Amino acid sequence: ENNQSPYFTMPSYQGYILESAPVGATISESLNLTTPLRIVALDKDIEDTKDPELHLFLNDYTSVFTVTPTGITRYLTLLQPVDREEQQTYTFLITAFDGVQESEPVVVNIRVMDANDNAPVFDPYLPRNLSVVEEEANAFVGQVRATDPDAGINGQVHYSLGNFNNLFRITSNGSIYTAVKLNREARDHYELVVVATDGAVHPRHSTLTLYIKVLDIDDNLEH
Ligand SMILES: [Ca+2]
Ligand SMILES: [Ca+2]
Ligand SMILES: [Ca+2]
Ligand SMILES: [Ca+2]
Ligand SMILES: [Ca+2]
Ligand code: NA
Repeated sequence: ENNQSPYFTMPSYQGYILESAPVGATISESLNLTTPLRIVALDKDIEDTKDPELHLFLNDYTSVFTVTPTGITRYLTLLQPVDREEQQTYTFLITAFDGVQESEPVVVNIRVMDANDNAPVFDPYLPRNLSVVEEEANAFVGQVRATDPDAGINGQVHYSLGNFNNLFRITSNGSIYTAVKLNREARDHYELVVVATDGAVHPRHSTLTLYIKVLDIDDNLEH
């Protein structure tokens, strides 16, 4: 009949999932997101090689993760999209039940791996209408800043220019300077494309357009 408590074959479980993973995805056993986490529950009332027909259940995160419902070997699958930028680690217990007695609970930890799922976002408060005086190389034009909430290289931001790359320079902290002496009598305005690109292997970028006005030096004072 049913006098032996079911039990898991390992003392704990560590899982890994990429945040971009679709609902339905199986949780992996290692950080390389290859082979699955296998959760095996046995019960000595049942001859080996036979499915002990156990009920496995989680103590928390029951809207986020579920266990496959049959089999000697069970897997964990995603119920809803996860987000590393909101929560990176899940910890909960799983328990097996044979209809009469429970197993000891086992601790499961899952790490959500980062996807490069965010582009840099420009700070919307830094001015986009800028001025600079003509006839001065290395003159400060303006400041931009972008931040990227992804992890490590996926969240590191690099700046470049999308146009006028012989006229302006941008620094690694978002400061724009003239490369050369501007000349208002040649052109009094520049619509400068600034690019913020992350450090990902598969990079993402964003752009901003800056409205630069060239200020006059009275022509009587230009040498
Ligand atoms: Ca049993
Ligand atoms: Ca990113
Ligand atoms: Ca991310
Ligand atoms: Ca001039
Ligand atoms: Ca002038
Ligand atoms: Na995310």
